[PDB]
Amino acid sequence: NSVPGAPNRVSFAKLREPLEVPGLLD
Amino acid sequence: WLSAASFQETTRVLTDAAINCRSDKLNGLKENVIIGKLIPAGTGINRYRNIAVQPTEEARAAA
Amino acid sequence: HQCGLPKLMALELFKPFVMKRLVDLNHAQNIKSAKRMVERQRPQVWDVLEEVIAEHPVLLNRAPTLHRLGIQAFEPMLVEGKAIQLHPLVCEAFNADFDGDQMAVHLPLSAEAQAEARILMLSSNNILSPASGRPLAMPRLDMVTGLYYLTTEVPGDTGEYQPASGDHPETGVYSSPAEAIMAADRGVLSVRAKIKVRLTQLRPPVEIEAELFGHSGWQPGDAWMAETTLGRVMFNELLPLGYPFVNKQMHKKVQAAIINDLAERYPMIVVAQTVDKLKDAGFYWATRSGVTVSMADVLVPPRKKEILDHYEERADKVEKQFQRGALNHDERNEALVEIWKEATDEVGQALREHYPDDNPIITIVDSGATGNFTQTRTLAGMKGLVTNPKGEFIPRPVKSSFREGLTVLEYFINTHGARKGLADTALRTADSGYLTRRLVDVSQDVIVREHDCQTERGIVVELAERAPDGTLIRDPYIETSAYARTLGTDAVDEAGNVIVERGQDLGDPEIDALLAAGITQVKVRSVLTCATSTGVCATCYGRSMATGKLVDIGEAVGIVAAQSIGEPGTQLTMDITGGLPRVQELFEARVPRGKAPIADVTGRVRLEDGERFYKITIVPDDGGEEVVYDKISKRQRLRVFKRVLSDGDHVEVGQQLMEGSADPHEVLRVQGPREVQIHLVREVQEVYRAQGVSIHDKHIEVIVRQMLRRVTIIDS
Amino acid sequence: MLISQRPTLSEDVLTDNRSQFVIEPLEPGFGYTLGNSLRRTLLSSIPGAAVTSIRIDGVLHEFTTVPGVKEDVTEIILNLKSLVVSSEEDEPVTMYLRKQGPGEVTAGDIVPPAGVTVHNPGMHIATLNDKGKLEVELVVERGRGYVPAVQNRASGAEIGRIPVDSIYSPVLKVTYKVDATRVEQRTDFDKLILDVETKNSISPRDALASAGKTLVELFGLARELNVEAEGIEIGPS
Amino acid sequence: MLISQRPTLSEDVLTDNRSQFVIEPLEPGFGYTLGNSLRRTLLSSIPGAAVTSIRIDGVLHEFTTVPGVKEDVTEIILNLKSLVVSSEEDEPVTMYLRKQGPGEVTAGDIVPPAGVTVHNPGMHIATLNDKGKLEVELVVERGRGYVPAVQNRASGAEIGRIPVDSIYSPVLKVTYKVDATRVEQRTDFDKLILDVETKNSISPRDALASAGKTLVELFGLARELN
Amino acid sequence: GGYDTPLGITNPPIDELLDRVSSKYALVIYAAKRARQINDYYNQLGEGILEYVGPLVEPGLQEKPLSIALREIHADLLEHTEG
Amino acid sequence: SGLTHKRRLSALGPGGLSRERAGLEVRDVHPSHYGRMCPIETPEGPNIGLIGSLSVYARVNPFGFIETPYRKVVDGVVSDEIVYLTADEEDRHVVAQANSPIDADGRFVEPRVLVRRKAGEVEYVPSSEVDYMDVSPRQMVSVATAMIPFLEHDDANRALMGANMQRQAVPLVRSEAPLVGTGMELRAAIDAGDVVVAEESGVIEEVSADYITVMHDNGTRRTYRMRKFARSNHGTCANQCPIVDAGDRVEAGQVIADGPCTDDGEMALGKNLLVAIMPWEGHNYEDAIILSNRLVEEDVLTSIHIEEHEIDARDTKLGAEEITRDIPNISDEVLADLDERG
Amino acid sequence: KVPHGESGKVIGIRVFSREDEDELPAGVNELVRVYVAQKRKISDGDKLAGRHGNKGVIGKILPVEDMPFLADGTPVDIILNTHGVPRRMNIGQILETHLGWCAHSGWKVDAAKGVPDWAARLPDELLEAQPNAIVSTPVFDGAQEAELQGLLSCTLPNRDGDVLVDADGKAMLFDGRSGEPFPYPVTVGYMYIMKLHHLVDDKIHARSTGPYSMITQQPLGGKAQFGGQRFGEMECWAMQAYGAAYTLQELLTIKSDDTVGRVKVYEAIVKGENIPEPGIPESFKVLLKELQSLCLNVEVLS
RNA sequence: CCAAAAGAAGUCUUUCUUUUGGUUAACCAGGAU
Ligand SMILES: [Mg+2]
Ligand SMILES: [Zn+2]
Repeated sequence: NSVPGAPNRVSFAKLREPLEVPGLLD
Repeated sequence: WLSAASFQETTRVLTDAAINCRSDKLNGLKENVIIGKLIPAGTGINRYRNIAVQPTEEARAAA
Repeated sequence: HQCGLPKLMALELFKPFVMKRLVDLNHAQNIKSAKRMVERQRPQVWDVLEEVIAEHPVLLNRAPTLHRLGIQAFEPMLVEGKAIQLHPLVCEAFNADFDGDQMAVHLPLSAEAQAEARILMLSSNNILSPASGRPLAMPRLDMVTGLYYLTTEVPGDTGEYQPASGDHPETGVYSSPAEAIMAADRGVLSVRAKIKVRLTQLRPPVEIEAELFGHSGWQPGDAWMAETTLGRVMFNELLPLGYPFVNKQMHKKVQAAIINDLAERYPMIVVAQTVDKLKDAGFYWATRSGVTVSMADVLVPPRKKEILDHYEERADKVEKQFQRGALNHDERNEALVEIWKEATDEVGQALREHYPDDNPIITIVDSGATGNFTQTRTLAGMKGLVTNPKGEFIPRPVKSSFREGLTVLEYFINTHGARKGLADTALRTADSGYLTRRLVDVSQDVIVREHDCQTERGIVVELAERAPDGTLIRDPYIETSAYARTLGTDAVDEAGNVIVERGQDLGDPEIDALLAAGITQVKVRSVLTCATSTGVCATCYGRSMATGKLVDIGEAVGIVAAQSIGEPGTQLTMDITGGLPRVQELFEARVPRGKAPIADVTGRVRLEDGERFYKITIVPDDGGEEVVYDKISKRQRLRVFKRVLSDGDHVEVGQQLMEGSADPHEVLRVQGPREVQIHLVREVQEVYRAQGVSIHDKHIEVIVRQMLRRVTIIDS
Repeated sequence: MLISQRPTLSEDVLTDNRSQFVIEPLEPGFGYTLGNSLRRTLLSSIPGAAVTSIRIDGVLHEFTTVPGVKEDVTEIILNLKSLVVSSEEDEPVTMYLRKQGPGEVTAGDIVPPAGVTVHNPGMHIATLNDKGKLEVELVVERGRGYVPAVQNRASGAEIGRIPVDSIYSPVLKVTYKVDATRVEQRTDFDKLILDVETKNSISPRDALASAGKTLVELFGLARELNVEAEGIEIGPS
Repeated sequence: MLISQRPTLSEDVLTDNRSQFVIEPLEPGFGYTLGNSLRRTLLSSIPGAAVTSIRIDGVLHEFTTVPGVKEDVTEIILNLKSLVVSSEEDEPVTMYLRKQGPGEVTAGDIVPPAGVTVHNPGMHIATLNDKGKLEVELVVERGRGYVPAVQNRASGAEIGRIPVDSIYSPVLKVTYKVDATRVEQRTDFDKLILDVETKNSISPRDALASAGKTLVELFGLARELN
Repeated sequence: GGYDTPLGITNPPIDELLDRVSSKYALVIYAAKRARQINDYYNQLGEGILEYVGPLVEPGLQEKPLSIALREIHADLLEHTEG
Repeated sequence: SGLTHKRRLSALGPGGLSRERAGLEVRDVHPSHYGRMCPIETPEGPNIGLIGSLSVYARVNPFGFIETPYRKVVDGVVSDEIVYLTADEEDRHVVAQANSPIDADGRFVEPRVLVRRKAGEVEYVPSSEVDYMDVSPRQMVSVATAMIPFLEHDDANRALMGANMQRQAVPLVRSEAPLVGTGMELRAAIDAGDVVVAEESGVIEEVSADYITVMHDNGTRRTYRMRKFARSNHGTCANQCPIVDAGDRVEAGQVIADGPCTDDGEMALGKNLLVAIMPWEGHNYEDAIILSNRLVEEDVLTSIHIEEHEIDARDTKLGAEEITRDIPNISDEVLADLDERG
Repeated sequence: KVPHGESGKVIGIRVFSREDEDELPAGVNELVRVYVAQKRKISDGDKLAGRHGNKGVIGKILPVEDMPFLADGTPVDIILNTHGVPRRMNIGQILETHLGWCAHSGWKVDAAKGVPDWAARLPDELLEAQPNAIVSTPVFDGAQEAELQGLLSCTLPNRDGDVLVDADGKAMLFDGRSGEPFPYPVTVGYMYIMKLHHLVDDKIHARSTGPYSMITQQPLGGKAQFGGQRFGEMECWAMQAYGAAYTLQELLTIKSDDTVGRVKVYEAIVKGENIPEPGIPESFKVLLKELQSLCLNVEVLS
């Protein structure tokens, strides 16, 4: 959703996520 | 002492056998397997292991 | 009796045999030429290879080899690929699923080694389990579903039998099963519709044969009219020619009974061929049964919300009572757990009542193919209570089924039990391996060495104790304690002639006759009382559970007993121990964890309920000395036999006072060797029976015999 | 395009009318292609004759029992159903079987018209007691395959006539299996094992030949679209 | 009740590469069997032509890259596996593909010799840039079924030869349906409607002819019992 | 309930063989020793004559000696004496 | 596999317990792991419970204690103030669930909501004592377990296996992203580091299987090289291929080249296959599978493996180890492939 | 030398040298590295798996013609067994299967006169999707059962006005091997399966004769050298239980470490003679020497 | 018991003679059923 060029993959999600996942190698 | 040494506590079994000068008769399944002989069970007993096969006289005459 | 072998593996195992034949057939000049041809894989080697492997057995083995049937000899046949092809009916014996397992292949060389792999270890000669005698080559899973679908009667199906209506004759009567098959192929008849056929090659049942033919029998060729479905005729055409006509729905129990009967009454070759034919039919008809899983087939109970609300009201009332101080924490938890167990049972009952009888899920469950109804309830209706890391129930409980999908907290509280189970499984496999290793070593000098020691000692068997008002109710666990024994005395009842003579196999007919005659106890020969110097005799041990006849004079009964006891570990779920640790401490003859003192003399008992510990004293009827057990911490209960232990109650010489485990050493000192033998055998059998495993008592008798050989010197 | 290894065909006679043909070595996949077609053609493409309907005197409304006869109606019907008869006239012909006095009625008692013949004269049908009389008219026509009972199109035309199922095909039961064969680096070919059982009005070899002819005629329709089309040819026998 | 009306077959052309053949009247129950027999023959035993190997000037194996070509040799080989080519002569033949400068490379750039022809000139193979230069020669051979890549050592070939899996199957998709007429008077029959679709290499008529020619031989095998 | 034709390594039926002897352990040695005798006869056939004879039953086109031994035990053409 | 390897917490090592000495009380899942260590993902063998994986949102504070973010609720109003708490702070307070009925103004629909109490007890508390809420569902699960669709419909035993078996899949020649995923594929692919990401925005100049040239907005040009058929530690392929054209304009952070198991930047470990759920003739009996031959003809599940061999020349006291064609006792037919110097 | 059981093209050669002042470990003058590449297809015994723990080796690979095919002639790619799903409690895969189909064919919810109730909370932009659409269901917030049922009820036709999969999610298949349709509808869909790294090509191994160890003359172990499969302690109890004494003797004497028995049996086999009798294993003599090296006077009497 | 070289015979590629050469272990880690 935030990556500049990404495929459009529609989601069934209902809720909203306040926090974006951190760097996984942090 | 061979079977006991191969089961558990090899050091203690071996040392007490050495002190007692025990002699092993090689009569168990495990000992015969270790020393490479025919186990005294099933087909390896004398009753079956010393069968004498022979053509019947009638078959010899026919052939 | 066949196994598929990849041809590049077979060409390698059989290399010298192929080289010899190549030299023999003038395909090569010297052994070096044949050896180069084989390594180069020339076209003709294959033509020779298939000639060499014909009727040359090969031993297949899968580790761990828990029991005897983990190694079996098969006739090899070349196949395309790199995987060994295994017959589906031996997977139970090897305990081999196909999720990535591997097996090893060994090649016998000498004449004696080849003779043993054809006569002793062949896969089609070992159909019965040596531990209990039950068949191990039965149909299972897909085959059970196929044979359950085939032999089912659906009311009002296509082409059913219709009585005469007064305008046209009867419909649904067929002149032979060939006409029935021709009709079914046209769609006019259903393989599960009741019809009437005229059978001439299937033996009639007992009653019909008696009431129609009399004389001697049907004498194949005589015709009789049978009212059944086409599927049942198709099923019965698989059984031997002389086997009566079985008109029933083939639940797994029915198939097991039929195969047991065939094994008892027919040779091994017939049974092997019959099981192969049943496999083929089950696999053919499983594809047509229409058992698939879709979320539309996973029905949900119509009124789960009502039940859950009704019990939520009770839970709320209990919580409110706790909030007012009416009850403490433990009482609240117990009340909630009871409420939620009741709710779970009610939801399960509603789900069971809702499902139709043709649903794939309840069809798979009900045909005995696989699974139980607890899993169906968890999947469709409701999961229920879950456990803590300690083991106590969470009083929440989990309230959603896996069809609806659990929330985050429910999944989290489920992971506890999941991981507990996995870790238990790992530790259990390790411990079972170690226990089997010790058991095989203690008892390996027990070998059948004679045919009859001609002794008179024996052991009595309970054998269907009398009912209170007067009736003979059979002992439930009689197939594992009285079958496959030889009588040491004669059975006489009400002064009548000897019902059963000394030295009898004591099978089903003899036990039935003894029960009818009206006797309750019989004395049978056992290894615990054998008189032979080294090893047991063949009459004392009795029938061999695998062969079905008297044991041989070279059988290694010790190793078979050890493997029979230790193989059913793994599937033995773990302060009183009650699982695999219980067996380990039983055989090791250690003092039990929660030792329960036993009385040492008869009389009345004086009990003082001290503080932090009880105090028991036994009043000796003789009056010599009083035995006092002081500590007896108050944590344990008081034993109840026949009422809880009441002060002044009379006790037996070996009565257990507290609730717990009596240590084998004291009982041996007080009651003698026979009573400790009985205690050990019963205690070991209890653990296996609870889990649902059948082990005949003679294996445990062998082990116990080996535990009681020595004596301790007190006066040199 | 050549096939490489030509298949064969051999028979293993088991009974007077029962055979077990083996075809090998078929290409890897042609075991099932022609096994089921051959089975269907054998079971439903050989013309034959069978009893279509019967009328028995004294049986108009109640079909439970026949006066003067030991066997009930259904037993008579299914005794006449398994009757091997051969005919040549296309039109449905009528035969009469009639016998009075106690004894046993046998298929050899039937008097067939010109063309109709009975191949199992010694088949038990019924028993008569105490001066009983039996007289039943059969209607025989030649058809193909297995045809269930045809209900009365015109009830008023006949009242005693009762239809019965028709087994026209002389072949009674056929089954097939497929195996693997060959030591030629493949071990994956096919072997088709038919098992044909017929009545005594035909032999299994003749039935198989007729089925093969029918299938050749059928697939000629597909062949004739483009005569000069490349296919797989096995070569001269 | 002997029906003596022999079956007949009629065609209905839905398009160039697809058609439906209706066979009627068939005996009751003999529709599915005949349809499946024809489907099994069509899907497996129809001869065609396919590329057996390729050679690229600059490459030595399949696991390398061509300077200037965006795709690697593996992607190019996977792209060439979608070619549909029909040959008329038994012996292997070679076709050449030469391309210079920037642009797309399509199947229309292959210059077939006499006899062979490419039926989809619009297929994509690779894309080049100013530094690109592609030069590849392909070998086309006739056969049937699926044949895996022949090892380079089995034949006498250099290090530049790239074996390729061959699929000589002109047929693309075959299905069928049956319209059974079960009347109360027991005068029944079937009606087989068989739909065939080929990959533009041969017309469905030519594929059904080959299927019929194979089956006629295989069943005359059993006809000549006497 | 008669059985069908036994196939390959399962022919002759094991029950009929066991009817000849006391136990299967005896049958193993019976068959193995007879197979050794047959193989010795074959090896020595071209060389000087020896006591060993056989086969007493017509062998197949290619049949391993062990199988032949069993086919003789079934036919009741041999005799044995245990130890 | 690598991404999961880097986020692993092992309880065994120098200064820690042993695999054959640890009891069942340390292999269990404590109720303090919620959000700090995944309860599903863990080895199946004898290491079960001793090795785990850090959760998605967790971080480590200076003292080495793992923390999790919680969204604090004030007077029943669910704010957006994220506060990182450790085990003890979470123990003191009351924490609600992420999947709760927020009414578009940060207020729960009903007063009774499942919460977690001090000792991990679960209860229903009126929606006035709640102190915090989870930032989201998918907070207790790790990266591998966040890529299983419909996880709440699977038992834990099978979810554990499914998570452990996603890191054994081999990279295939051609990759295909799933039709039904979970949205975690893109982030995992980008943070794994197996793709090439445009460092600075610009316009593509040259594209080839070997390199990509990007012309930044201010003069500078940057050339990205590609790893073609490179072996990995476990003997698989490590291809990289551009997914941009010679005219496209890229933006900073955009994916510019795929990797081993990616399809346009998203993880693609396998293929979508048309499946039926019937038993068939007993060939799919007891956990076996049946495949079509198409999957072999079309190279759907084909893979490339690479093996490495090494040899070295060493002095030795005798001296002069040599690499050459001149080998004693060797004929010429076995020296045909070797080039002029070995 | 390339070791046992390996092959493939040589794709890369990396040669170092001391001449070009390359940095190497001390005492090394040259270092050569060769890469060999293989392209492996899927074959019987290779291990497959989905994302829900539904693993299993490949039992068979059928030709395209004899596979169950839909009404339009499309064969299925993989077949999974029914009995494993309900017992293991991983019904999630079935749901995925269902959704896979709806993602493959594409759907369009008909909001002609009000959106249906089940699609009340379905995010817009999901009321219609094109074929081969890609969707996502977050791990604990995703598609409900009602939404899946609704989407199954409305889905696009393939080429003509034919809907192959009904509202229940099941389709009528044809028996590709006998031609007759299957009596009941079957559950068809699209599932995402992976190829695990447990291929058969690395698992298969066989040996007749080969290298032997040095201290004890038993064969080696492992596929790289050759080695034999272990005949452990637990497999010896099974042979003793069977009563097979000669098989065990030959396995433990003339197949493992009877130094003269091995060569004699090989010669006897190639010459068609009788297999000779075993002797004494070498490991026993090694044991006697090891005991004597501990100052224990082990002697064998007669 | 294999490989290389030389000599003789024949076959168009096998045999005979002489010379030379010619297998490991233990730890740690990671997986599988
Ligand atoms: Mg397994
Ligand atoms: Zn005794």
